[PDB]
Amino acid sequence: KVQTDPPSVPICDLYPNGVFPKGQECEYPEKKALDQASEEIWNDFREAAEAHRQVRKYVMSWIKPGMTMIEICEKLEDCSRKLIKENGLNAGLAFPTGCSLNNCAAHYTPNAGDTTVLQYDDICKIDFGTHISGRIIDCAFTVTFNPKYDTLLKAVKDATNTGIKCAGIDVRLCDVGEAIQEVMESYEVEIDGKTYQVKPIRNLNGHSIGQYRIHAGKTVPIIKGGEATRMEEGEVYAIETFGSTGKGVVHDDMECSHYMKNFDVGHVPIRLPRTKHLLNVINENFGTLAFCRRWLDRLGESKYLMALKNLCDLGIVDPYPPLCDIKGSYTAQFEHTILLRPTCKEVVSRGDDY
Ligand SMILES: *C[C@@]1(O)CC[C@@H](OC(=O)/C=C/C=C/C=C/C=C/C(=O)O)[C@@H](OC)[C@@H]1[C@@]1(C)O[C@@H]1CC=C(C)C
Ligand SMILES: [Co+2]
Ligand SMILES: [Co+2]
Repeated sequence: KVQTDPPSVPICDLYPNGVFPKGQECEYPEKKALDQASEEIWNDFREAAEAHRQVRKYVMSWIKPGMTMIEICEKLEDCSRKLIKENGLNAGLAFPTGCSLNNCAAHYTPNAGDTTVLQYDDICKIDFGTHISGRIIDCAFTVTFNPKYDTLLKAVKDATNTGIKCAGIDVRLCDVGEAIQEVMESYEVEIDGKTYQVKPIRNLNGHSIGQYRIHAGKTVPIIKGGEATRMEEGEVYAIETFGSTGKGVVHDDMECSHYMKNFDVGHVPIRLPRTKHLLNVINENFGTLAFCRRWLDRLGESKYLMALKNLCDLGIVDPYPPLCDIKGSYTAQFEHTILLRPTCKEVVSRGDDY
């Protein structure tokens, strides 16, 4: 019908003819046959993007200090499952809800028992994904409550918009990175009496996206010096930028919560019973999409952590631990998914919020 208060109507019931809203369409830096031939694919990305837009609006209305990180992720994911109309691997969540705090830039979500509470001075990166038929939206924004971080957030938002504007068919990936760094490094911020020039986090990257494949193998650098590989017609990219007051480099840190089957590993016969059962659970529920330990718990799984280690040591699954700059530093992120269509560039996850 029309969407409800706390949103509860699936996006497919809001648009009954199966035609979903376009995102921001941009001339490259006009009605092809080739573009129209892939219309069912662009449409699937747009259904996933509208879910993402409606979920994040809802999240911005209630996220507050005092909530636990588990409470925040569970409330967000509940809404996302409802609006995407979760249906096995045909529609659902593409990857776990990131809510990385402070010096941590990516790949933290709480595991069971985590008592972390969101604080007034925290800078929290909300990064979550939706998909229809494997067509994935990766889009992320930063949440703050103290106005002291406003210029750091504006620097990163401007750098992400700069990378989105530079992107195009036949554009060299190294040129997008050099562009993003020049804008991000034009910002200086002052936080609690200390001044900083904002630094891109040089070992974090954007990435191409493939069907059921969050990282399809091409990386989008956010500093100069990368590869001159060109972007191609038909590719889809997550253009993401990260900025920091610290060293501008991340390392692995904290407990791991995010995992994903290696895309190129084939069928592996396993006899160990608990390891075989967990691999079957992952193949049925996630396939090649990323998952977290809270999502195994929700399925009624327990006593799985050694079976999960076994699958990692066999190379069937890869762990993706949180990625953090040095203690005391502040990091921020903004990201959109773009489609490199034959007739135009589409920023499919653009909203009136960012
Ligand atoms: C999750 C994510 O999208 C985050 C941003 C991208 O990550 C990276 O660029 C990874 C760099 C890691 C560097 C580690 C250095 C360690 C040094 C040390 O410990 O000494 C992005 O990848 C381009 C990444 C992702 C897409 O690849 C992940 C798959 C997605 C999941 C798990 C949700
Ligand atoms: Co992301
Ligand atoms: Co991403």
